Amino acid sequence: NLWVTVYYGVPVWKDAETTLFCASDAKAYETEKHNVWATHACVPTDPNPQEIHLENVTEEFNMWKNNMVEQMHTDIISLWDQSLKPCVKLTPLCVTLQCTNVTDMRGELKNCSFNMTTELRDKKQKVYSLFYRLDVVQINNKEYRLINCNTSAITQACPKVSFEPIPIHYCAPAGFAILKCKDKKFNGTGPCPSVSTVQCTHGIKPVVSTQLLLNGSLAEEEVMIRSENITNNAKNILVQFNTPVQINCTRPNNNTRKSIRIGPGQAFYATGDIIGDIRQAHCNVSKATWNETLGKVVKQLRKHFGNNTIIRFANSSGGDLEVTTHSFNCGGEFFYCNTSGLFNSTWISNTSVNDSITLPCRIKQIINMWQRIGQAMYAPPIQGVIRCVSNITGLILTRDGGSTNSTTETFRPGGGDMRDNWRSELYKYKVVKIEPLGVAPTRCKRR
Amino acid sequence: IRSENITNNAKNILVQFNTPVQINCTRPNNNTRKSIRIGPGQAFYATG
Amino acid sequence: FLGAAGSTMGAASMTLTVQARNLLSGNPDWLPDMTVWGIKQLQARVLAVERYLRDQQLLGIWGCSGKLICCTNVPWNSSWSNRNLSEIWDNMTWLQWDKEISNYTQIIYGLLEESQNQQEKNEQDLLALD
Amino acid sequence: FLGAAGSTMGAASMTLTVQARNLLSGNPDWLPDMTVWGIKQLQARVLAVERYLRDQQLLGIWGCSGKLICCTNVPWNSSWSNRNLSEIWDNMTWLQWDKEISNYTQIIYGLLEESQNQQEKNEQDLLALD
Amino acid sequence: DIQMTQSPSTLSASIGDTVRISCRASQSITGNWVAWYQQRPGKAPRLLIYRGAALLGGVPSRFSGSAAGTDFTLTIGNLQAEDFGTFYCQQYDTYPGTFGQGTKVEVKRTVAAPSVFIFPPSDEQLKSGTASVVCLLNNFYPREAKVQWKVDNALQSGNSQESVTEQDSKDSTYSLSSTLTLSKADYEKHKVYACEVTHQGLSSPVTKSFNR
Amino acid sequence: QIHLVQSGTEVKKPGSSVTVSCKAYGVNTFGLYAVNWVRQAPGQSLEYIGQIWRWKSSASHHFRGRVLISAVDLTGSSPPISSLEIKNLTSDDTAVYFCTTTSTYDKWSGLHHDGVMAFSSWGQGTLISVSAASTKGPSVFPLAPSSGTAALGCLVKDYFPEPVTVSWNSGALTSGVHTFPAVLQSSGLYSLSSVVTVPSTQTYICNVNHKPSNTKVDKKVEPK
Ligand SMILES: *[C@@H]1O[C@H](CO)[C@@H](O[C@@H]2O[C@H](CO)[C@@H](O[C@@H]3O[C@H](CO[C@H]4O[C@H](CO[C@H]5O[C@H](CO)[C@@H](O)[C@H](O)[C@@H]5O[C@H]5O[C@H](CO)[C@@H](O)[C@H](O)[C@@H]5O)[C@@H](O)[C@H](O[C@H]5O[C@H](CO)[C@@H](O)[C@H](O)[C@@H]5O[C@H]5O[C@H](CO)[C@@H](O)[C@H](O)[C@@H]5O)[C@@H]4O)[C@@H](O)[C@H](O[C@H]4O[C@H](CO)[C@@H](O)[C@H](O)[C@@H]4O[C@H]4O[C@H](CO)[C@@H](O)[C@H](O)[C@@H]4O[C@H]4O[C@H](CO)[C@@H](O)[C@H](O)[C@@H]4O)[C@@H]3O)[C@H](O)[C@H]2NC(C)=O)[C@H](O)[C@H]1NC(C)=O
Ligand SMILES: *[C@@H]1O[C@H](CO)[C@@H](O[C@@H]2O[C@H](CO)[C@@H](O[C@@H]3O[C@H](CO[C@H]4O[C@H](CO[C@H]5O[C@H](CO)[C@@H](O)[C@H](O)[C@@H]5O)[C@@H](O)[C@H](O[C@H]5O[C@H](CO)[C@@H](O)[C@H](O)[C@@H]5O)[C@@H]4O)[C@@H](O)[C@H](O[C@H]4O[C@H](CO)[C@@H](O)[C@H](O)[C@@H]4O[C@H]4O[C@H](CO)[C@@H](O)[C@H](O)[C@@H]4O)[C@@H]3O)[C@H](O)[C@H]2NC(C)=O)[C@H](O)[C@H]1NC(C)=O
Ligand SMILES: *[C@@H]1O[C@H](CO)[C@@H](O[C@@H]2O[C@H](CO)[C@@H](O[C@@H]3O[C@H](CO[C@H]4O[C@H](CO[C@H]5O[C@H](CO)[C@@H](O)[C@H](O)[C@@H]5O)[C@@H](O)[C@H](O[C@H]5O[C@H](CO)[C@@H](O)[C@H](O)[C@@H]5O)[C@@H]4O)[C@@H](O)[C@H](O[C@H]4O[C@H](CO)[C@@H](O)[C@H](O)[C@@H]4O[C@H]4O[C@H](CO)[C@@H](O)[C@H](O)[C@@H]4O)[C@@H]3O)[C@H](O)[C@H]2NC(C)=O)[C@H](O)[C@H]1NC(C)=O
Ligand SMILES: *[C@@H]1O[C@H](CO)[C@@H](O[C@@H]2O[C@H](CO)[C@@H](O[C@@H]3O[C@H](CO)[C@@H](O)[C@H](O[C@H]4O[C@H](CO)[C@@H](O)[C@H](O)[C@@H]4O[C@H]4O[C@H](CO)[C@@H](O)[C@H](O)[C@@H]4O)[C@@H]3O)[C@H](O)[C@H]2NC(C)=O)[C@H](O)[C@H]1NC(C)=O
Ligand SMILES: *[C@@H]1O[C@H](CO)[C@@H](O[C@@H]2O[C@H](CO)[C@@H](O[C@@H]3O[C@H](CO[C@H]4O[C@H](CO)[C@@H](O)[C@H](O)[C@@H]4O)[C@@H](O)[C@H](O[C@H]4O[C@H](CO)[C@@H](O)[C@H](O)[C@@H]4O)[C@@H]3O)[C@H](O)[C@H]2NC(C)=O)[C@H](O)[C@H]1NC(C)=O
Ligand SMILES: *[C@@H]1O[C@H](CO)[C@@H](O[C@@H]2O[C@H](CO)[C@@H](O[C@@H]3O[C@H](CO[C@H]4O[C@H](CO)[C@@H](O)[C@H](O)[C@@H]4O)[C@@H](O)[C@H](O)[C@@H]3O)[C@H](O)[C@H]2NC(C)=O)[C@H](O)[C@H]1NC(C)=O
Ligand SMILES: *[C@@H]1O[C@H](CO)[C@@H](O[C@@H]2O[C@H](CO)[C@@H](O[C@@H]3O[C@H](CO)[C@@H](O)[C@H](O)[C@@H]3O)[C@H](O)[C@H]2NC(C)=O)[C@H](O)[C@H]1NC(C)=O
Ligand SMILES: *[C@@H]1O[C@H](CO)[C@@H](O[C@@H]2O[C@H](CO)[C@@H](O[C@@H]3O[C@H](CO)[C@@H](O)[C@H](O)[C@@H]3O)[C@H](O)[C@H]2NC(C)=O)[C@H](O)[C@H]1NC(C)=O
Ligand SMILES: *[C@@H]1O[C@H](CO)[C@@H](O[C@@H]2O[C@H](CO)[C@@H](O)[C@H](O)[C@H]2NC(C)=O)[C@H](O)[C@H]1NC(C)=O
Ligand SMILES: *[C@@H]1O[C@H](CO)[C@@H](O[C@@H]2O[C@H](CO)[C@@H](O)[C@H](O)[C@H]2NC(C)=O)[C@H](O)[C@H]1NC(C)=O
Ligand SMILES: *[C@@H]1O[C@H](CO)[C@@H](O)[C@H](O)[C@H]1NC(C)=O
Repeated sequence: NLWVTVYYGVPVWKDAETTLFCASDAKAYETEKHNVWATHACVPTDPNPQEIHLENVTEEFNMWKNNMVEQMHTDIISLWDQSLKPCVKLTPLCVTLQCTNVTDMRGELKNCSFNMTTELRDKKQKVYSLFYRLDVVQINNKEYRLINCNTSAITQACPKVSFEPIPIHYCAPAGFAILKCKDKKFNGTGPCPSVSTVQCTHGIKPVVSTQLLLNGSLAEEEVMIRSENITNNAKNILVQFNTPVQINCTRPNNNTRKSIRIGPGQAFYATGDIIGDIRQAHCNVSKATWNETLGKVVKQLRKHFGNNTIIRFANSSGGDLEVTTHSFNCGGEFFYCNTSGLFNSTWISNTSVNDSITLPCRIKQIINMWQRIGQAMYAPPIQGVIRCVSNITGLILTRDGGSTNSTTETFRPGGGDMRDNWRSELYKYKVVKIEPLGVAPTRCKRR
Repeated sequence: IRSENITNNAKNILVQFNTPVQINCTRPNNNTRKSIRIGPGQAFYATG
Repeated sequence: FLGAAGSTMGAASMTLTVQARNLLSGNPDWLPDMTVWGIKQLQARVLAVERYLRDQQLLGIWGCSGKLICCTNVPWNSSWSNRNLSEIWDNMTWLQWDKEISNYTQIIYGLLEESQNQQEKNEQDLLALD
Repeated sequence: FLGAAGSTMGAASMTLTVQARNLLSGNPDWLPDMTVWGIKQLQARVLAVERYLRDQQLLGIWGCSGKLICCTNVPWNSSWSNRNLSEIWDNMTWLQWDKEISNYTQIIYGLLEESQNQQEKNEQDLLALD
Repeated sequence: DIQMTQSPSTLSASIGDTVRISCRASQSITGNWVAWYQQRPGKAPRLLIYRGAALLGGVPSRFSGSAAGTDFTLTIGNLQAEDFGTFYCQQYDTYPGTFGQGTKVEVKRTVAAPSVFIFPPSDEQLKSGTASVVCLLNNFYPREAKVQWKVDNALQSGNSQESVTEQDSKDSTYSLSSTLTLSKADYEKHKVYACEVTHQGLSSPVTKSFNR
Repeated sequence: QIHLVQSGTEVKKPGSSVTVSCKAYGVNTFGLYAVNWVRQAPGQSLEYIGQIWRWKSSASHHFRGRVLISAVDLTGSSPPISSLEIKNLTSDDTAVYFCTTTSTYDKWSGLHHDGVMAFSSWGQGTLISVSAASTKGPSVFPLAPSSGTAALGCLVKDYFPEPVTVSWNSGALTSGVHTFPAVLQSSGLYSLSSVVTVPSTQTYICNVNHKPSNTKVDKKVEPK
């Protein structure tokens, strides 16, 4: 009896992948400071982002299969190179370094004398600088060299731009949509009872860190435990905190900028003498706040590893510095902190057997993150003492393979892949494409 | 047989074969790569 | 905005206009662009208009020539989801609906462009002459 | 696909839909692009959509407002290819046809946009009031 | 509640042959929700085709499904050894899912007659108070066969059990046993015991008996 | 990859309660994977019992409320595990039970149809035999050839529980041997046979091993 009829705009979608753009909230642009991080031409965010809750809908999510992570990961990487392209390349810094021990703590800093090319190509320049032990390597008084020269080339980051993370909303173009999981407890896998849609994702700060998720999103009620394959010890375990952890990372060295001239037109910023406290970089964590969280977190692992079992914590096993330490950026400088003091504990079924704690941190200006070869970035010196306060919102953890599985299990800080850091904020999001065209049988026919 | 202007000797003459002709071109010199270092980061490949 | 996706097809016909609007047009719109990350905000919106005109051809070449809803002379085959009328709109949902028609979807498409607007417009030419 | 170009105009009306399809939409479609040779795969497809909307304006501003075939109130002038009806469709081909009309092509175009949809829609406004 | 009907219940087909196994549902299934499974003897059943024609990844191209209305059919071209077994059709169209009668795909080969042997009860068994006469069917083709028990030219009802081997790995043949369980008292009351078998292979009547 | 390992063979008496477990190896979670419990009657077809999907247990109108499907997700020491229970056991429940699952992440996959679905992954299977009987040793009897060619074999009757392994000359004679499957006698005891075809001296023997009853008894075969 009936007849076919074309309906346009029916609620039908399929899971797919597209190219997502950013959103800066149109305030980051007023923050200026010559293109901070991403925001330059960055899409300002709709003042009123729209979130529509879909009733009577259940959708299955997988955060580990999420494509927004891979795009974001490649975005930061592509973003990094574009920042270093217009800046000043440090290529003729491979000159011999004659170094000596700084005036305590086994001479971590080296005072190095070397020859340099001036604006003119005729006469050289005899000048000295100050490099960390991590930035230099001796070759056989004490003679050193740049640590990256044998591996690759090097370029200096511009002092105008800042590495300051700013909120970035990922949005989808026309024909696409972004799904948001509104449940309080979600491990990133399984069906999602309450699903809402948004044009733009929430504020996401691209904070690059290791062993500690900084400035991230808090969980709801109970703390969350996420892992790709849990019984598998080869897979990292992502944790989401309820309450934020106060962390202080400072640069207890009050410095000055040389701004030496290697012209014509170019000026390099050398690290001058340190005026102030003679100290190594340090990281503070309040003993009461970390413990309280630990007691709550260690109980969540027993929802899997069993009601009663012994959970012991320990510092990093070994590997690259990026893996073994907490790597991040504060005030433009890159800190590498020793977390061994926090991870020293042993817990009972519900319990573990002072007013403050500190963590030794190391500073490295010349870095290759993401296993990049051919390009090394030099972090420019900062005037004065740098102080920063951030939230610790989560961790990257790995389980040991030694078993004795039915006895006890030990967990250690993870590292490596930075996608996990983005999976922390993107677990509730996935990309689907909308299929508007539809057909239905009805009597109307046509004349 | 193809030519832009045939009677004209200034124009090249393009020919298309029926059966393919076997041709061998070899480099009867067994070589090695120096991979010398003119850094930082750059490496040139010299003929050893 | 997709709110009736969980609801029945009968209820999903009321908010139909909303999906048409938001889906159709999406301009942020920002002129600024750069050599890298400018090509990223381009490649996305260029694919948007390519996917769009792809849909619009079907609307024109079929018996619609207009948006939202339009009808046709193609009779509904029994072999295509033999059902009850109240079992479709009142008791069933679109996602659940498109699930079954997946086999006959390409067949119906042929009936719209060939059996109608190819043979209908020609029929119209023969009926408009007199 | 163009198969009836050698055939007569009468036979060329059956496959008309095929030409409309393939011509209309052309997406490979590949997202990847680079600074050079990415601009080459862009410049081509951008000119495609510019040439397309150029054609679509005529379809709308004329008495069509729809694709494929549509008719109009413009009377065929004798001075424009004075011919036999069977001498056009049955005995003649489109390429052979467009060859002669080349002089009157621009004249006819005026009759569609001005003499019709300018004066027809206004006529409609005067006829739809009562 | 859907009822799935398969035809035939079992079939004989050779290597290289094109095998067609049909199936019919108690009602019309649209959206083509139908599944075909393969089960080799002693192994768990494996999923082949879903949605009636949609073949699962890793399955050879020799298998083809077809789905129209109430009538469904699975087509297997170029039959091979590994394909032999029991197949089932299933509908997930509505709650709950229901399977078919099942279809046993059986190897084809020249019809082979069994070699029948009859074994009189052992001496130690007679002392137990029971006597079991065992009729034997050696390698034979096909599996379908008849074994009847005649005592002094009289049929016996009850107390009869038969056993069948799986189709042989190489010979592609079957072997059959027959067990007649009777007591000692009833055993002494009769003289001649006969085992009557009839099979497509014999081309002669077979009865194996013993005068004890 | 995906591996479904079920519990061992359960033999239970009527009126009791039975618990089988299904360990799903390779499965990230039961959230993206629906678990269906299906049984197969001996010599008969397959029957759908119930399922747990989106962590919601459900079952057919035959078994309503009488069949209970429970499952726990992936843990730190073992893969996701599901268990099926049947109380008020009867003699008709002797079917072979299979633990099955299907990938539900693909929303437009033909595998599933709103709770009712096909079954992608199959377990090893678990046989449940419901009978009131105690373990017993096998009785072995020789079958002597009278006289084309010749055939001789041994007869194993009345043993419990299954299985029993029958050999010839301690595995020396592997060819031409057809060991018939055990038949369930009306007495609730099993009986089977192993026969060998002989042409035309060697004086063969039977090797029978019944492990549950610990009886390795061996019988010979002499022609009358
Ligand atoms: C991520 O995330 C996510 C989210 O967040 C997650 O997810 C999750 O998961 C989990 C897992 O792990 C889960 O949990 C689970 O659940 C399940 C289910 O539950 C459900 O169901 C059930 C059953 O059902 C049935 O029945 C009923 C009665 O009642 C009814 O009603 C229904 O309906 C059904 O039925 C059906 O069917 C039939 C036939 O069959 C038919 O006829 C009808 O018609 C229908 O269809 C039930 O029961 C339940 O309920 C309960 O609960 C609830 C809550 O939950 C409530 O509400 C209710 O009321 C109840 O309650 C009660 O109980 C409970 C228990 O616990 C308590 O608590 C309370 O208090 C009360 O008492 C539901 O509905 C289940 O099953 C499971 O369970 C398991 O586990 C546990 C621990 O946890 C334990 O304890 C238990 O016991 C069990 O276990 C079992 O199993 C295993 C394995 O299989 C084994 O091994 C063991 O041993 C055991 O077994 C036992 O038992 C049994 C019985 O049961 C027997 O048989 C044997 O023999 C032995 O004895 C669990 O719970 C959850 O849910 C989820 N969540 C959500 C949200 O969803 C995941 O997981 C994550 N992941 C990661 C990796 O992390
Ligand atoms: C995510 O991470 C998780 C963990 O972090 C990963 O889980 C891992 O998944 C793999 C599957 O790829 C598992 O390996 C597989 O294990 C099964 C089961 O093995 C267990 O049970 C066996 C039987 O148990 C019953 O029987 C006994 C006897 O009655 C009873 O007592 C028991 O109670 C049970 O009822 C048992 O034999 C096994 O022991 C043997 O193996 C272990 C492990 O190596 C040894 O320690 C033992 O000493 C002993 O040797 C075990 O206890 C196996 O059956 C699988 O074997 C298949 O795959 C092999 C390749 O790995 C292959 O070589 C085999 O031949 C076999 O393949 C067979 O089966 C296939 C399927 O039917 C056929 O297609 C094939 O042709 C062949 O017939 C396999 O070894 C891991 O155990 C599991 N991890 C852990 C910690 O358990 C998961 O994979 C990850 N997933 C993703 C997506 O990331
Ligand atoms: C592709 O390549 C081909 C070859 O590879 C190119 O072909 C070349 O084309 C050019 C044309 O641009 C030719 O030049 C022209 O030749 C003609 C003809 O000349 C021949 O015949 C003349 C008469 O022959 C008849 O009469 C006698 C007497 O009764 C009989 O016996 C004969 O059998 C005939 O019946 C004869 O006079 C010519 O001889 C003279 O010229 C040759 C060549 O230079 C000398 O060797 C001789 O010694 C003798 O001097 C010849 O045999 C000419 O008529 C053309 O002259 C015009 O153009 C001149 C500029 O080049 C110009 O100065 C002249 O005034 C003349 O222009 C006149 O004619 C125009 C047209 O009507 C008027 O508009 C104009 O106002 C004026 O009135 C010219 O020389 C080449 O010969 C030819 N190549 C070869 C090898 O033959 C071709 O061009 C290429 N094309 C492309 C697209 O790449
Ligand atoms: C990382 O660094 C951050 C920032 O430094 C730390 O967070 C700060 O922690 C400190 C101490 O834990 C806290 O300081 C107090 O804040 C109170 C308000 O919240 C102040 O009222 C208080 O001031 C009193 O004490 C000081 C020292 O004793 C006095 O110098 C001061 O004058 C105050 O005394 C007055 O008040 C009393 C009555 O209470 C009155 O009798 C007196 O007359 C006088 O009026 C402290 O300064 C900061 O508030 C914290 N900051 C934030 C942002 O939370 C964090 O602990 C560090 N983490 C680690 C691990 O080191
Ligand atoms: C995790 O999140 C925390 C909190 O968001 C981040 O901490 C931020 O750190 C940045 C520095 O990297 C801070 O930026 C600083 O802002 C200060 C305040 O600016 C206001 O006040 C001045 C008046 O003093 C106004 O003129 C101005 O318009 C603002 O309204 C500045 O004083 C700072 O400048 C000084 O410090 C930097 C280095 O820190 C030097 O380079 C400067 O030369 C100068 O000495 C600086 O601009 C920011 O304010 C902090 N947040 C908050 C809320 O205070 C963490 O950095 C982040 N973690 C990571 C890894 O990024
Ligand atoms: C009703 O519509 C259904 C729409 O899904 C049809 O299902 C599709 O049917 C075709 C028919 O052959 C299948 O084609 C085969 O696909 C397999 C596997 O393809 C999928 O899996 C691989 C392996 O991971 C993956 O890489 C692919 O992207 C596919 O998603 C191939 O191996 C074969 O060579 C062959 O191409 C489709 O796979 C199947 N499923 C889809 C498209 O998701 C169904 O057949 C229709 N019913 C009838 C009766 O026609
Ligand atoms: C590690 O976490 C534990 C909690 O699990 C912290 O124990 C806390 O210790 C303080 C004392 O230093 C307790 O305060 C006490 O409160 C009671 C009740 O008001 C009062 O009688 C005492 O005089 C004292 O003020 C506090 O209650 C207790 N926490 C809990 C939850 O009971 C511990 O402080 C943490 N680690 C460190 C660094 O102390
Ligand atoms: C893991 O953490 C525990 C707890 O902080 C560490 O125990 C600490 O060990 C030091 C010794 O190196 C203790 O110092 C001692 O203090 C007492 C009391 O004043 C004094 O009598 C001793 O002479 C010595 O100075 C320290 O007190 C102790 N911590 C506590 C809370 O008592 C342990 O060393 C850490 N393990 C590793 C491997 O880092
Ligand atoms: C690092 O070494 C340089 C010398 O290479 C020091 O600079 C000298 O400082 C003394 C002060 O004691 C002056 O008398 C010299 O004239 C300086 N020489 C040059 C070349 O600058 C420098 O002081 C050392 N590091 C610091 C600043 O403590
Ligand atoms: C990070 O912290 C740990 C723990 O304090 C340090 O381990 C010390 O290592 C030195 C040798 O370098 C030993 O002499 C000490 O006994 C160790 N301390 C303890 C408590 O065992 C470690 O050195 C720190 N930093 C690095 C880079 O390893
Ligand atoms: C300087 O300190 C380093 C420690 O890094 C030590 O190895 C070296 O011997 C010291 N040099 C002198 C001259 O004392």
